[PDB]
Amino acid sequence: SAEKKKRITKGSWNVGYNKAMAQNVAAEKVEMYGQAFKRIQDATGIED
Amino acid sequence: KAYLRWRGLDVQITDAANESKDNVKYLATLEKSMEPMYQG
Amino acid sequence: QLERERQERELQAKLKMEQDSYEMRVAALAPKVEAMEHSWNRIRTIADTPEEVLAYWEGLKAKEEQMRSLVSLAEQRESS
Repeated sequence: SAEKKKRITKGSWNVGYNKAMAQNVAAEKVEMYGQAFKRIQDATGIED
Repeated sequence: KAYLRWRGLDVQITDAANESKDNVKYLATLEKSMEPMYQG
Repeated sequence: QLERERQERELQAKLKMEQDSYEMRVAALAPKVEAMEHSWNRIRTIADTPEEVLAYWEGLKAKEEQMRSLVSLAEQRESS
């Protein structure tokens, strides 16, 4: 019990703020999918 | 008794879902230039 | 007999101690459960710290490469 608590606390300490980390991780998907869609569009337009 | 199995399946399902979304979205980008070669 | 009664009382006191300790551990159980839930959620969203750092670095590199690629494609489109 205590060892698991210490491990969890250490992991949380290493990471950044939970709210910030959660938002950053969630965003990191849109911040990439958008870019990808834009690249695919530009590609198709150039080919056309 | 079954809640260990359900949290394990939850972790597996979230990881599989995330990798599936990325894989599907990237393999879908390929489609508009792979489409000509099926019948042309 | 009085000594035996005292020994029984001492055993009861030891039990009480091994009960109070259990109680405090049980109260710490709620904190343990909260920590476990947070760790599980963080792992699912993403050893764990290294994976999160790698994911962040990969995302940043991908964004940079994406911007460079988009610029290349725009230049190619303009030339065409």
